[PDB]
Amino acid sequence: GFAWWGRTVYQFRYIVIGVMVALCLGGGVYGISLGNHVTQSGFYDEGSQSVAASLIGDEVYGRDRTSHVVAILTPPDDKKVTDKAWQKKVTEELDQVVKDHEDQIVGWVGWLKAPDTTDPTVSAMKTQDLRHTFISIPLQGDDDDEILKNYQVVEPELQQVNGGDIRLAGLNPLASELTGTIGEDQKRAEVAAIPLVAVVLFFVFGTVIAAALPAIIGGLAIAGALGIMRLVAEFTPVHFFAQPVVTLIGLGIAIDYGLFIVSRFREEIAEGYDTEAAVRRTVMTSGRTVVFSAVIIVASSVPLLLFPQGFLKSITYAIIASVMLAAILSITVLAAALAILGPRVDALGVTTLLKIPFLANWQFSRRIIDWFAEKEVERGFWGRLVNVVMKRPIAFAAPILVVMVLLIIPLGQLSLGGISEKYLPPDNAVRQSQEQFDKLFPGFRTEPLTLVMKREDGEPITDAQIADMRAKALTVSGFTDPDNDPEKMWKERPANDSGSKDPSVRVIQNGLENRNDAAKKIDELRALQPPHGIEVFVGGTPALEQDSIHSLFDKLPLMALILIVTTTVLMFLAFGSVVLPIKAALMSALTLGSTMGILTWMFVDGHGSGLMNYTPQPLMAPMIGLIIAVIWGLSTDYEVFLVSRMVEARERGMSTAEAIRIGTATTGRLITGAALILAVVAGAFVFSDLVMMKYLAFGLLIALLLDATIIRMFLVPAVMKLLGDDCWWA
Repeated sequence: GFAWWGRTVYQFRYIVIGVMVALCLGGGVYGISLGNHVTQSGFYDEGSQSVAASLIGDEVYGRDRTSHVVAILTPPDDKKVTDKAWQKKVTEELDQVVKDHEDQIVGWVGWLKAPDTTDPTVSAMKTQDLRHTFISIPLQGDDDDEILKNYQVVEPELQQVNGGDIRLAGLNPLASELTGTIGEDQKRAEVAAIPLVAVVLFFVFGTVIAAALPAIIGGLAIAGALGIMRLVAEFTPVHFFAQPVVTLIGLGIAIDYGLFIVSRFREEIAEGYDTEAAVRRTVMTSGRTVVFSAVIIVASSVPLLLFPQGFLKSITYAIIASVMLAAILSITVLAAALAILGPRVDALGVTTLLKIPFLANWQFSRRIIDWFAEKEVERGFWGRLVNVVMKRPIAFAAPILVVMVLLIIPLGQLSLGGISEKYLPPDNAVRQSQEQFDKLFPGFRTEPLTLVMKREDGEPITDAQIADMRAKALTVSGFTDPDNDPEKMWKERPANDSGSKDPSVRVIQNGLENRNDAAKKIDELRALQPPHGIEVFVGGTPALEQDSIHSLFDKLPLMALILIVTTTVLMFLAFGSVVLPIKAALMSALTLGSTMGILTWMFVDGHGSGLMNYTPQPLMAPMIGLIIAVIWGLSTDYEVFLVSRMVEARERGMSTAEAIRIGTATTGRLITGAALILAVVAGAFVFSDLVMMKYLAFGLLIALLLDATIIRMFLVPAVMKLLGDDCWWA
């Protein structure tokens, strides 16, 4: 089926190149503005009890705007916060800030607003030492994203208050820096990865245009990918991890596909074949493998769509778009470019690249100046290594199997959590600011559980109903009691001007003694029998996080079942055998287990955390669901890449041992190069202030290391020999 497309693309090489390069450039230009139309509210399962409770609370009593941005004020020259001159100056500055921006900021409320008020809650807003204070500045906006945009707009003028001695913390600053880490990571990649991947390509292909064709495609892929995501942003909301996911996964896999296609074309040319025959054979043999690998990634990433998390759905869209576009490019535009170039693809150097490139795209300047700066043995090595491995297959498989099984032990200690300030390095400015806020003013940052009571009849809720609901709530123990009195716990939520005072809805709330035990208390609050005609929901940040974790756990078995079944069926269709898919699934599962074990060993147990200056905190719910699919898809990708040559060798009429040796020897350098490229682009994101990005990048590069050294150098050939001729049992 691919022979027809090879003939067509050779026949219409110029037209396809022009059409698809124009499409990719247009998509990249469209996606340039993807940062403005990207949301950050996909971290929780939708349509659950907790989210329904939060929505009802927001609708009735309005949003809690007091914790948007909190500004800590420290008087200069060790002056007391009660100084009249300092108070007057800071009040005037804050009033000027508020009046300058009447849209971004609702206002500022705090002790400085009324220093003479005898309100214990407000009086607690200033430290006992009278050396610090803080103010709350609610922001306008009916959506979290719009509030974040307002905060970003008003931040530069807000930081100048008190002569710069102001510490902005809370929710909005944390979200702003969490989003800014994405830009920091993208810039770090743009600066560091491209020169190193270019150097790797130079090593694979020596100072030739073939060394640049893959990277170009990579660029185009992500460019076009971004456009698609921008388009997807007009249909459904997307999360701010779509951009990093594209720039990492799509870039790496697109460069890998381009490397494989170019290597196959060069091999065909060296063997002796017309450019038309060369392109036809590299799209039938290597192009088919690339397409099947992309389809395997798509089938391994779609099961993430089952999870209700919008973050997982957005990353699934990003992965699908990037992979599909990378495969489409590698087959059509890369093949047509190779057809146009002809045998001189490996002869000429940077000539056509410098003739007339497209300014301001992928930093092509980077690669071209990198080549400017940088003005068979592998086959034999691989053959001898695999021959030695096959000479003693069991002796090499057993130690690897046992060590990988051992690496899975720490996964038993995995713990899951939610968003927090711990997702930034300990030296981060606003993380330290919020920690100082908590230390100076403990108890002002709370995440209480909320009981939302609603009447189906619409009648106002009687006092007796709230009274006995509070009593039954006290029946459950394990809630904060700072005042040590049951009479005045489970207080009603503060009522803001925004929202409608619906008498049929009443929300009470109270903090939890320990967050870890929340999972039980939630259930104890839900199993609690509500009044006759009142429906009750349990909400709040602990409730949302626990519900997301529970939904992820509930859907994980089905997700894994679908993942295994789809990947095995796809490999059966591709290879045509029945047992190779089984062994590939087993190898992917083992690699995933080892990677998750190592990730839990370092990130959770805090082993090696000092090197990358991140605090050890439990993982977050959707991250494990995402990393499982990513690792499985990538390990299956490399398994298919390694086994495509073996299956082609067997179809060429040679023994199983000879076929596997030939395949591994031929694909050794290509696999090593692809692994190096993806490891480099992942390491570009490893040194990231976002601990979620650290999670994903470390997991990906650990999968790279395992599947590139242990799985393939020693383990896979041994297992193939042990299976013997039964590998082709179909």
